[PDB]
Amino acid sequence: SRLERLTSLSDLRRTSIIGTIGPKTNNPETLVALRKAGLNIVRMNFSHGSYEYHKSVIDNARKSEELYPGRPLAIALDTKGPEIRTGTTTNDVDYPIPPNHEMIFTTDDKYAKACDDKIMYVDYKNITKVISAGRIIYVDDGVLSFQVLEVVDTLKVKALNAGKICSHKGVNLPGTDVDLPALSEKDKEDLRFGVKNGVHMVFASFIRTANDVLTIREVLGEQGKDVKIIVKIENQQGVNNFDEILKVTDGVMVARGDLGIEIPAPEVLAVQKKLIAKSNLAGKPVICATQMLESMTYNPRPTRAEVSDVGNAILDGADCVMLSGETAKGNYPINAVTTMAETAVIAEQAIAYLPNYDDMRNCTPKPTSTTETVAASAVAAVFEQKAKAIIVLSTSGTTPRLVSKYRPNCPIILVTRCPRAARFSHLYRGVFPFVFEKEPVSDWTDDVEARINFGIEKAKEFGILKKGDTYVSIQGFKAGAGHSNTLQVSTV
Amino acid sequence: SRLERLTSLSDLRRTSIIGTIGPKTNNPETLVALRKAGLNIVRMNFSHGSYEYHKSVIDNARKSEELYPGRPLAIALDTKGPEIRTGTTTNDVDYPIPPNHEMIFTTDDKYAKACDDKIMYVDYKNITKVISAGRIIYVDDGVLSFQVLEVVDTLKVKALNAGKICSHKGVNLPGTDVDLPALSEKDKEDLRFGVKNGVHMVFASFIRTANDVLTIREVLGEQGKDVKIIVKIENQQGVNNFDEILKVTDGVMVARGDLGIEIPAPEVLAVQKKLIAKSNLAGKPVICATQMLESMTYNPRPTRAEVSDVGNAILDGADCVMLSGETAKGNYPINAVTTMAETAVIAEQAIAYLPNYDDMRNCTPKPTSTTETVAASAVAAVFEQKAKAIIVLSTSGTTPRLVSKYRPNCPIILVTRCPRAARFSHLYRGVFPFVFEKEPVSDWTDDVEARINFGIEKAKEFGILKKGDTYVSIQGFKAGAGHSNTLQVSTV
Amino acid sequence: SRLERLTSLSDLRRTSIIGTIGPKTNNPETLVALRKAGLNIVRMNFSHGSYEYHKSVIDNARKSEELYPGRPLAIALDTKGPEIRTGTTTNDPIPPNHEMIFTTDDKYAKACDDKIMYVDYKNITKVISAGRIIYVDDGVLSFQVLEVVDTLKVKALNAGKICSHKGVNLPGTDVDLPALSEKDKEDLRFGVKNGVHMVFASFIRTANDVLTIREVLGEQGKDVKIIVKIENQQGVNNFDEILKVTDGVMVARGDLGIEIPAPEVLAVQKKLIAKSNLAGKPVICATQMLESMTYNPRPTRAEVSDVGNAILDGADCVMLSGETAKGNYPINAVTTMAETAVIAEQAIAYLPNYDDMRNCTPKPTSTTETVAASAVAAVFEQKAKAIIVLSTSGTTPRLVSKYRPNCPIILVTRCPRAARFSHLYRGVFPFVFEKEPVSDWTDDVEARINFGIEKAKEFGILKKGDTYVSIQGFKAGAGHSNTLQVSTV
Amino acid sequence: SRLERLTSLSDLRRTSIIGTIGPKTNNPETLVALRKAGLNIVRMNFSHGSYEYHKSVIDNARKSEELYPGRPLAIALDTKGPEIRTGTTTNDPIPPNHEMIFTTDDKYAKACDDKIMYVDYKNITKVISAGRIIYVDDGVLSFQVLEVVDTLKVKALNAGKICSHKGVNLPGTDVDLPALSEKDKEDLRFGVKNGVHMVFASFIRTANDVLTIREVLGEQGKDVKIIVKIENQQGVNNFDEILKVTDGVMVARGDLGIEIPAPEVLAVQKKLIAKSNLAGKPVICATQMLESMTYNPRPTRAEVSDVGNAILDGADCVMLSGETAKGNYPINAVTTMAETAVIAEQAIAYLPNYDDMRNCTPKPTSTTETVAASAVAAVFEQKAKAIIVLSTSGTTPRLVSKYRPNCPIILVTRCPRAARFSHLYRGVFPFVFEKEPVSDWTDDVEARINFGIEKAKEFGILKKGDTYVSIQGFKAGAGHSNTLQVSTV
Ligand SMILES: O=P(O)(O)OC[C@H]1O[C@](O)(COP(=O)(O)O)[C@@H](O)[C@@H]1O
Ligand SMILES: O=P(O)(O)OC[C@H]1O[C@](O)(COP(=O)(O)O)[C@@H](O)[C@@H]1O
Ligand SMILES: O=P(O)(O)OC[C@H]1O[C@](O)(COP(=O)(O)O)[C@@H](O)[C@@H]1O
Ligand SMILES: O=P(O)(O)OC[C@H]1O[C@](O)(COP(=O)(O)O)[C@@H](O)[C@@H]1O
Ligand SMILES: [K+]
Ligand SMILES: [K+]
Ligand SMILES: [Mn+2]
Ligand SMILES: [Mn+2]
Ligand SMILES: [Mn+2]
Ligand SMILES: [Mn+2]
Repeated sequence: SRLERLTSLSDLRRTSIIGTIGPKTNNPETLVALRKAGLNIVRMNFSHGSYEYHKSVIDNARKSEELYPGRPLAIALDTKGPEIRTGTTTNDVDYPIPPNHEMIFTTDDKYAKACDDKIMYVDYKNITKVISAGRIIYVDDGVLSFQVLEVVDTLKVKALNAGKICSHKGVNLPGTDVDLPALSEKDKEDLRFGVKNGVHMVFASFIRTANDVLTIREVLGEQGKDVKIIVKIENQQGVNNFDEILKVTDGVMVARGDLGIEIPAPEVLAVQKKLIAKSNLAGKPVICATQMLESMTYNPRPTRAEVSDVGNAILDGADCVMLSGETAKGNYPINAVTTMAETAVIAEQAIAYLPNYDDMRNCTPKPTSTTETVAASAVAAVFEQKAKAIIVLSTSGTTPRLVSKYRPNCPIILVTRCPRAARFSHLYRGVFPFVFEKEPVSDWTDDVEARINFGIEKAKEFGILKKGDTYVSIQGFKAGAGHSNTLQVSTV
Repeated sequence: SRLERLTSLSDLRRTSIIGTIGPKTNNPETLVALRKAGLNIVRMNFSHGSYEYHKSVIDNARKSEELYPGRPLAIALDTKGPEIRTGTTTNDVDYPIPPNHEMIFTTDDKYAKACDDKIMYVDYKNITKVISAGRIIYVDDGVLSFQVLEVVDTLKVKALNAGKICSHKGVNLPGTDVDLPALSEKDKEDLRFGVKNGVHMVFASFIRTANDVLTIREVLGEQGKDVKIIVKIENQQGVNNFDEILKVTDGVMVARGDLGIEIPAPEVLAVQKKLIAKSNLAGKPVICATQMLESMTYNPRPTRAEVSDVGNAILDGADCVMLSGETAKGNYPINAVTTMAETAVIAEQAIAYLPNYDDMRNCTPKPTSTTETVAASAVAAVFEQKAKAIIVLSTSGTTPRLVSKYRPNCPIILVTRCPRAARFSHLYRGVFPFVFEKEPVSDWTDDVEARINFGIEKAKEFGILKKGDTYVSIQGFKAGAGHSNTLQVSTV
Repeated sequence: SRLERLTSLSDLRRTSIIGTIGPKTNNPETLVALRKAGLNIVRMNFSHGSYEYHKSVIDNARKSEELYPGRPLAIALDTKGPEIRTGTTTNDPIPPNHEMIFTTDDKYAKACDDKIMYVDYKNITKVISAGRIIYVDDGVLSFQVLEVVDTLKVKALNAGKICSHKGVNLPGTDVDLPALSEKDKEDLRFGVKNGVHMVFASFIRTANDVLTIREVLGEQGKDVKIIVKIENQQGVNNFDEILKVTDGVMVARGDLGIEIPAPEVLAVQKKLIAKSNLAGKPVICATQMLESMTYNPRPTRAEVSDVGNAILDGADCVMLSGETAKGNYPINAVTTMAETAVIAEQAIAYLPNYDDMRNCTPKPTSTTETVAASAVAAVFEQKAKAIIVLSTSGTTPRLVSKYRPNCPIILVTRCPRAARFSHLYRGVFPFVFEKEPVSDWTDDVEARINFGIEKAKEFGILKKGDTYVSIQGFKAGAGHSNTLQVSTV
Repeated sequence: SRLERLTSLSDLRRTSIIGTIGPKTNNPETLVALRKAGLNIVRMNFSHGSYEYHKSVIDNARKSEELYPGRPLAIALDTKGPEIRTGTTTNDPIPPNHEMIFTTDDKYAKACDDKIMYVDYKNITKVISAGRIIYVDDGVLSFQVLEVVDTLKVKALNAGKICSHKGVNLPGTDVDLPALSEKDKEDLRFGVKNGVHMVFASFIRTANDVLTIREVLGEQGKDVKIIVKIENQQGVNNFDEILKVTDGVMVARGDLGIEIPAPEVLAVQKKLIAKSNLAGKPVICATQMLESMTYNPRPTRAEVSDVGNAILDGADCVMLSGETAKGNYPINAVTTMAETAVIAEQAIAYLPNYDDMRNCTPKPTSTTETVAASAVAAVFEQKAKAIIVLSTSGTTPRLVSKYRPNCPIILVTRCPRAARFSHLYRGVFPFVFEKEPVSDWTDDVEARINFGIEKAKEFGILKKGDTYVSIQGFKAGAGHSNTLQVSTV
């Protein structure tokens, strides 16, 4: 009874909070305070900044752990996909305000650093081929709308709305199949660099076809592997073929920011709810991002609509809710994060777990897979015994994942030896990674146990588990290729 | 969608078939053929017959196993509770046919062997105190209706319907709180006798209050214990206080035969569906009995209504469907049994398992108990992986019970060392007992395993498990007082 | 849900009780007492008896109404379809497992015994082949065609004596017999002549069968509804295309359990009965629903269970066969049925069931069905003690019965046949209006609607200040139900 | 279910868009363009502006209809409840964490600065005590009452300059202020004088509050609906008894997020909005639904999300505050809203939601509610492209809106106020009928019903040969909806 529940409306937040680190936050002290607020994954927007502009963050991040461990600080690498950008005005951020006048658009660098009013540049050197008369072109957050009057290349366009034409802004051209590659020559260097410094995840930008992901996979190369690929659905194609994409990727990212530019902004409300849902089904994790608290970028107080977005994104099924420029330059970073976390606590506090689990477990099996079967079965026991926690050890993150899907109204303490897994594990809601240093003991029967009890302790530390409580353990033991198949309902 | 399923309508029968053995069936050869048809539990109506009249069956039964093991033949003891009975006519089964005339009813033995027309006897020596004018009294299958005109004791009554007044028939007096004990002086001797020869279960007759069961419990004494108590709801009181009764008993028995006499026959249709359901909830097993195939008592062909009753009783949730005089004297015993089993296969073939499990698991937990939590969780996995069988070892029958409650669309192979448990285990639908003789090996970790694999073999023997199938194992391992808490999703 | 309700378990019975009238019941006085118990439709098994053997019942029935109206006594005509039957013995013989000849040349028709026996199916020699089994008399004697010699050779399988003129059920054989025989038609023309409300067509297999029974009923037919009796396997195989044309089906258990393994009839029933509720067509469950009562005033536990369950499955009608067509306890049987029927429909899940029914629909629904559903909807909301619906074709009160309301469906009508066969629908309570139409299709229908209210008030169905829903039409020209009226009594 | 639908994701927007009119929008031309975008109800924030500052809007609004009718432009009156406000600085001051005095004796009212500051609440010295926090201006500056000295001592907690005449929100303090002030009433009497359709009562706490706003609206009031604005904690605590009397509530996020922790407003909303759908009373979600659009033609992802979600929660109305009362992009904001609204209600679960709604009912339902539900029921069945309903009190079209149909609810009416505030209900499309009554309550209602059909046909709402349901009454004397009519176009 959605109505009954809704009519009738503490625990530890279970949804990650990705944070884009900018100059103003690029320092252990701050980087720590951010993590103290609730920062988990760290976004690395490679759209701006040099290899040192980032290699500086990767270290400061690692520092924050040193200064104070807390929770396995993750480090993501947001590739600067195939994006277009305008050139530079004649002399610094000018104020040329087009009201509805037409003008030329070149791509021969000749005016790259002098474009103004009677002219303007664009990154896409081949735009003259992809774009044709009639095409609209949004510029800067999709503000200025242009209308290609005629390709003359040097193509002719015409403003539609006012607004001044500034320097180096995004050039979104919806309705045009750009012949650009999701991975550029430079893009790869960033990946090889990321895997070099060991970035846990990579938020691939502007994906369209599965092949795209595939490439990001073979480009990540041998070193990649452990690094998960997060496809960022930014255009229409990443929505059209988002199904075949969803298959290969490791998780998708609701790229609202540029999404709302490609497809009509109001559609992003439906496209989100869908993608986020299409992901929970597949089991792959999903991150909702952009302007989740834009106002907090210049204010310690978020607007009603803002917090609503946060929570709703979560209530939709979002696994991760990230902060962009809100912390990458905002005058209120720690405050933003905090507001998020606080909102996140309530969001997942007004969710329908029992039924939702049914729905999730109903669009399955066919039949399910062994590890998924016990994952579901594991969550099942929770609702029955009313388990205060479900301990699960894993090395590939797989198990704790499938466990997160059938989302339990309790925490999913994942004990592990691997340091990367426990890091990107944050990519899953409800998961609480904990690294085990104690090298294996003697048996895959005493070790796993000592590991299981370990989880119990850490849980007890987090208050997650009271004195004489109840809990479920998830471990495997299949002839040779053991891979989760056991369930253990125990008491604390 | 009950409609969808119903619109759209092999496996091993999963519902026991209790059989009352009579002279015509009191012989290994026959007793075997009966078991070959599908006979499981063996009813011992102690209403008629001497200690040798029964001690003869207990052995012949044991013989059938010798001649041919098959399936652990169970032996139940149906106590002849506090029932009333008419005396004997003047000279043998006379034909005195009362049309609506009145007559005297005595209790001083003086006419006990000469009662006829102008007189008739009744067992209840104290009936003169419990019954008062206005009370109706049914005689023989509730055929002859009398109407106590006035207590003269020697109480005056009057026929209401025709029918001849035969010798030694049942005297059902609905609407009268008889001061009789559910356990008589002789009744106990039968119990001590049963436990002496080791009767697995006891179908207590004419229960009314919980206390009744309690007594049958302390009377069973030390030797009892392992023997389960099956309360037979025969009057109104066993329905009124059937809730407090349901608490203590080990299972109830829908005593239709005399039920339909106490409460209006048409109500038995609702009282059944309710009790049977109130039992599935409690987890206690339930048996539906009497006239389930009365016609087969004199015919090799059952009436449409008959098979319907069988199946429906099962579809209601019945755990056991027994045969009374149908095999205790019927001219077609093996045929009756067969018809039952065949009907039983279809009945459980048109059941809604997935949803029913939800309903069952929804009127729970609060929270559930550890062994119940894994039982439910166990059944859960089944529906997911589509397990062809669920192996569960237990010594008290408890676990396989709770597993049977959340009823899986697959067999519940129970491996055990105990010989009694595996016998009365038949009292639960879906259960397939299998005794293990191999004394324990070395560890509660290698033994249980060797036991688990044992189950797999027997299952493979029964065809229950194909080559590369899937299955779930249920075992315990709780600090000291281990008692089921582990689940194992494996492949065959 | 189901568990809660089941865990937790007066109104007027809403399920008809068809009754096969036999010599012992062929008399107004009795025929009345039967109706007094709860008899509604009257079965006319044309398998046995001459045109006077029945024309006598049709009148006695009509008499019972005269002696005492009560409830519009219906009269059904059970055709004696393409059934096979054995000949007559030498002079009025227990086979143990011996073989014997089976002829079809009349030569031994009145002398068949042991070393020989007759069968109606003259063409059986063509349809049956070696290996085929043949049940005789209630499916007791099982034979095994050793070889077609015709004059085909068979062999007993079970004991039992071989009596005269019994049924010859040959399961697993596609008989080339017609669902309607030359004589069969005469019975139909006769029935429509005396005006039989419904006809229980016997041994149907294909839709075509029904079609024939339709064009044979002819012009006079029309108003008479066709009830297909599913007795073999084909009436189950093609029961879907059949269900389309027929007006309702009849779970022919008796011979069904002979054609298909008896235990399957438990599933075949539940299915057909359900496949019918969906289609909206009425369904009747029959045979041995109280066989024991045929020789006893007390029914067995299994018996009453069948009655109620049949109802709880979704059955619209539960008939009594030889239980009243010769049984030593007719009125008693009926009574036991009705009483059982009251409880059965007393433990039903109406709100949810309506949802299920209304969920396997629409697509979208039809106007009259749309308001029928909508009508039942209002009931559950206002908790209406009754839903008044006037109709002349029975259609509306039908679609209303489908979405089955936990309340009575008082149908007011002018037509006398409709109000009779209307009993074929559960929950329906027909009431004939004699008052010729007044002046307007707006004052008349009203005077009609209020009429329903009165009769309801008479039956106690409607208390003083109660609530009720009215169903009437008013569509441009071709008006045909589309209006709903939530009112107070 | 939810997963399948969500996995799988034109019609006329069905959710109103209230708009607060400010100087920049106070002109027919603009006021029209706003209505052209999708503006319906018009908010009149009486917090700022003189009786002419508003009497000017009431006319310009009325003008927009003249210039171009379109859709019955509604006019709401947002009372400026018991709000507190700071005084004026010395001559038109950034506290970092320093303490300071707070007076209430007017002496410093026009000179308060740094070492002092004023507050409206003259009795604040009694309600507030040491330890209490006090937010100022959009809840930016947080103070901490060090000690009541009155003239109470406080201390800044955050930076920010201390400007003149800003709001003084003191969460956690039961203010003894009246929901209706001496001046407040004058505004009401004024509103009812110029005929304001609805009144958004501000800062309600107890039912009594509403009651007062009811007897203050007086005789002239009546037709004017009272919309309680839940702004503090008490309007949430006793929001249940309030919900009983009021005509609808307003999720007062803006000040709500100040009283209760901002993150809680996400749960408080979903609850209230839901607690309202149940009661049947309409609900409006407001404040910052597109704050960014106040200075931009492009809304942020979070913004549109809020709009739609607010709708998807069950919101009946989504208003725009300063977004159009001063924003540099008014028409654009409205547009973005409407567009978002179209998709929101396009991804809703109607069939099931109706079930849920109709399941937390009846008990039993009321006659007009019973047919309202029943009416919506038929829609889902026949797949009606529209449901015509005539009413004069708005009641019926309301109860019809509750059980929310996936189709438009064309309400035909004679009353001009009803058809105006009727916008307060989602799915409703008011249409005034000028044609004075004909001769019968049977030909008139009809001519009225067909009228609805035409207007519907005009809006494209109804295709050629479509299907539709009509809702009308006819109960003995006190007729008040009880009839349903499933018809074809
Ligand atoms: O990491 P995954 O893919 O979820 O697999 C979990 C694995 O970890 C275990 O629980 C323990 O394995 P190890 O002892 O090798 O760490 C296995 O039983 C199971 O195969
Ligand atoms: O018989 P129950 O009551 O169901 O208990 C089952 C018990 O059997 C086991 O599965 C195996 O125990 P044993 O090795 O002693 O036979 C235990 O783990 C569990 O406690
Ligand atoms: O269900 P049916 O048999 O079509 O009857 C419904 C008809 O009866 C009425 O309610 C009344 O019409 P009549 O006066 O002709 O009986 C019509 O409005 C409607 O078309
Ligand atoms: O919902 P409301 O405002 O009570 O209006 C419904 C009323 O309008 C009607 O449909 C038509 O009556 P009027 O001509 O007076 O408007 C009545 O039958 C019904 O009582
Ligand atoms: K017949
Ligand atoms: K205000
Ligand atoms: Mn982007
Ligand atoms: Mn008994
Ligand atoms: Mn037949
Ligand atoms: Mn406010």
